[PDB]
This record gives sequence, structure tokens and C-alpha cells, in this order.
Amino acid sequence: MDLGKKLLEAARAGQDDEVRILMANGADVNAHDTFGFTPLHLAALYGHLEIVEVLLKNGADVNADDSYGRTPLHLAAMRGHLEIVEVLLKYGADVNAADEEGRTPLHLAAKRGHLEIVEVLLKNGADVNAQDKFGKTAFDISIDNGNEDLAEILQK
Amino acid sequence: MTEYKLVVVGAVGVGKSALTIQLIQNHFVDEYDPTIEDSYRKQVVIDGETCLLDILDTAGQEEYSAMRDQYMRTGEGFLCVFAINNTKSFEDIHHYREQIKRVKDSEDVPMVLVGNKCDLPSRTVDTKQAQDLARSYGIPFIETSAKTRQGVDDAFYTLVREIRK
Ligand SMILES: Nc1nc2c(ncn2[C@@H]2O[C@H](COP(=O)(O)OP(=O)(O)O)[C@@H](O)[C@H]2O)c(=O)[nH]1
Ligand SMILES: [Mg+2]
Repeated sequence: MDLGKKLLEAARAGQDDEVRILMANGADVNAHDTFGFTPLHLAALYGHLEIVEVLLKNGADVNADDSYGRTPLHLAAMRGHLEIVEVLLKYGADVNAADEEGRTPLHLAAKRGHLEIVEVLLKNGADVNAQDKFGKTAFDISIDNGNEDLAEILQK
Repeated sequence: MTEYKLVVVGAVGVGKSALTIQLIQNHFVDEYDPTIEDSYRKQVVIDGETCLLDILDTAGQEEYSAMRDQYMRTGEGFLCVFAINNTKSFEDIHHYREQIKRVKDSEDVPMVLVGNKCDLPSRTVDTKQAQDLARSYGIPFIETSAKTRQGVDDAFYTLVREIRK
């Protein structure tokens, strides 16, 4: 029986019942598809807070990363799922985690214009000045985008 | 070194992400999640000029994106991807081309037509039909397989060549 697939699907679809049940029958919270997405990645990416919590409380790896190096935190930042970003941190997510390009969650949020998430990442010890492997930082991204509100946050 | 902002557009499931990952990582993905919209980068050598590719792989077009719209305004080349086994994706090219023309405010934007999944035995979308559409748009048409890597570099290379022109 392959309850790993049945759990991933349930995590993506926001079916908190199916998730509870599936784990009760020993489905592995660190299942992963052929590209390294855990149920936590999917729940985070799709905005499913109750599921993100129940996965973490059941020992899901919070700093798992897909085959391009992205943590669940990266993905939560990508989408602008603020309350999720916070609980990922509260349970030990690495703020300065870097994907295969060297991007941290700060880069990704900055790049999408998710300013509330930028503010919160910084407050949990994000490194304003970290460079990705091409040299770029949050401030490069603000100027590259003409984003005035972001460049402001990154000083005063 | 020159940076090219490439936009990958087309209907859900045509293989846009599978093309982006085959180009940058040299690996095929079956199952890549259909709503992750990220911009991957890749240093390459095209015609003796080291240059940097900054590729947006559009997903989740159902919902609104601040960064997707910004890529569209600013983007320099477009890959218009369809699957050779999906007649709806071919029809959707019309809407993508017209949308690019309106956001860019220009009849002439660097574009390449890509007919992906050509590794597949059954084909609903004819080579002539696709060649006629590209010929009517005045843009290149390239057949690709994100699975075998066939035409993948060629599609991204030709687009960079179209921006130089
Ligand atoms: N045989 C074949 N399958 C492909 C090709 N490109 C993508 N696929 C498959 O079609 C599905 C969709 O690919 P995906 O990259 O998600 O397309 P997207 O939704 O446009 O990003 C995946 O299961 C891929 O394995 C291809 O060139 N050949
Ligand atoms: Mg995709």
C-alpha cells in the first residue's frame, strides 16, 4: 500500500481529515514525489495552515528541500502565505536557507513583492545582505524592480 | 555579460517547467507541481558571448501575480509553448500572442513558437498547421522534447538570437 502518494495529494488538496487518517495508518510524513516535494512543501505552497501544523506536530522535516534546493519556508515565502511562514519559523525553519541558485526566502519574497513577509523574515534573523550565486541581494532586487516600498524597508 | 529576461508561456501541462529544468539541470521531470511559478537562471555561451538567462516559467495563471506581470511588462523574449498532443494548447497560442502584443504595446516582439512533447508517438497537432501559424506571425517554430532534450537548447538559443535582432 502507497499512502505516501495518498498523503501528498491530500496535503495539496487541503483535506485535513484525509491527512489525519492517513498518518494514523502509518503513512510517512516525509514522503516525497520524484522532485523531492514533501507533504509539508505542498501544504505550505498551497496555503494550508491546519495541515502544515499537523504535519509539523507529527515530526515532518521542516528544512527538507526539493531537487532545486527549496525549503517549505522558501515556498511559503514564494506564495505570500504569512501565517505559514511564521509557524515554519516557530518550528525551526532556517531563515537563511539557500536553494541551488543561492536564494534565501528573503530573495524570493523580495522578488515577488511580498513586503509583509520580508519584514517578518528580517525580524527572525534574515540576512539582508546575503548574495545569491550571481551576486544579487534583496537591495539589488528592489532597484532592479523599481520597488520603492521594498528599498525603504531595507534601510529605515 | 548580457542578461536576457525570457518568459515561458502556454497552457497548463504543455511542459513549460519540464523544458526550463531540462535546460538548466539537464534532467527530465515527470511530476513537477503545476502551480509553482519561479524564475530560474542559467549562464550559457551563445555564439561566443557568455550571457545570463533569467527565465520566468509561468504557472498558476488562474490567480493574480505581481512578479509575473512585472516579467511580462519588462520581458524581452517569449517562448510560446504548446503540446503536440493537445489541440486546446495550440488554440491557446492565439490568446497568448495577442496578450503579449497588448502588454508590450507592439506588433513586433521577440517570440519563438515551441511544439513540445515531440518524443510522443500520437500527435493531434499537425506540423504544417504549427508551421503556418509561426509563418503567419513571422517567428521561428521549433519542435522540442523536454524528455529527450531534442530542440531544447535550440528553442532558448533562437529566442536570444531574435532579441539580438
Ligand atoms: N513525453 C514527454 N512528456 C513531457 C514533456 N514535457 C513535459 N512532459 C510531461 O508532462 C507533464 C507536464 O510537464 P510540466 O513541466 O508540469 O508542464 P507545465 O505544467 O507547463 O509546467 C509532466 O508529467 C512531464 O513529465 C516532453 O517533452 N515529453
Ligand atoms: Mg509548471
